[PDB]
Amino acid sequence: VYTGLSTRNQETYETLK
Amino acid sequence: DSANHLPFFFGNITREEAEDYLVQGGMSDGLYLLRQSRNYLGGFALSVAHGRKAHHYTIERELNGTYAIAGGRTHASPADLCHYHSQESDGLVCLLKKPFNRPQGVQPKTGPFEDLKENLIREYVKQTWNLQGQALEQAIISQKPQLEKLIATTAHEKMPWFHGKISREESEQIVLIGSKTNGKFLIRARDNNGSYALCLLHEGKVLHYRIDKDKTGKLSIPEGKKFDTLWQLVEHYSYKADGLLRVLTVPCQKI
Repeated sequence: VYTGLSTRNQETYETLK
Repeated sequence: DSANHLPFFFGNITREEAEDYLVQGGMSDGLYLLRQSRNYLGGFALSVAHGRKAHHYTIERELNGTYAIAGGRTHASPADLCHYHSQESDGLVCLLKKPFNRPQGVQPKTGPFEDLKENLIREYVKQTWNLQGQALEQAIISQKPQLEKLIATTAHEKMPWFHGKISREESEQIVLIGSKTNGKFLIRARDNNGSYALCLLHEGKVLHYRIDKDKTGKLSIPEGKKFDTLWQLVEHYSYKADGLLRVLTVPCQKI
């Protein structure tokens, strides 16, 4: 049994696109 | 590297620490600092205040050794990128107006890897070249820049929390020896394929989180932040749980 993260990564980086 | 000589380079500080510094500096429009990327090898992060919010940009090191934010022109150095964005906004949230300098005598932060890096280069050259005295010192100087990426990608092998190819069962046994400190952890290889497990002690029970290499060569726990190296991943989850049941604390020593 593997444990999963209790949250998806939610911090954005900004870009110059 | 030349970014250590910049007064507004903070080394290996977190986003949250960068934001704390920008608020300490007044959070004025175009206030900015530079830090070392915590998940892009050779990378930097630009942290800029605008509209009383923090804006964070990853500066990646390109294959050819120039530096670029996603969607941006290339620059010879992070310093040149910052100078450029003090003249033209060019898609940045605003113009870079005022550097936030490290308070005098506050040094750039270094992680565990950064602190070990010179010794790992020395040990590698001693072992591969089998030289001594001045000949060894010259070989180190000559090969350092060529070897930096090799040592960065293999440095986890020499770090106290990395136990190599051990089973799930062996990893439970090793973690449950001694003090049952919450956050006690190790990393084991599964496949020798870029597959690993993070084994973490939580309230006397060992939790296993899978780490996989995607097609880009990035490491992550599924749906988690992506890293170029395992030492980056450990440094990240040693600061913040970020979805783990708890933060990593004491490395489980190899037995």
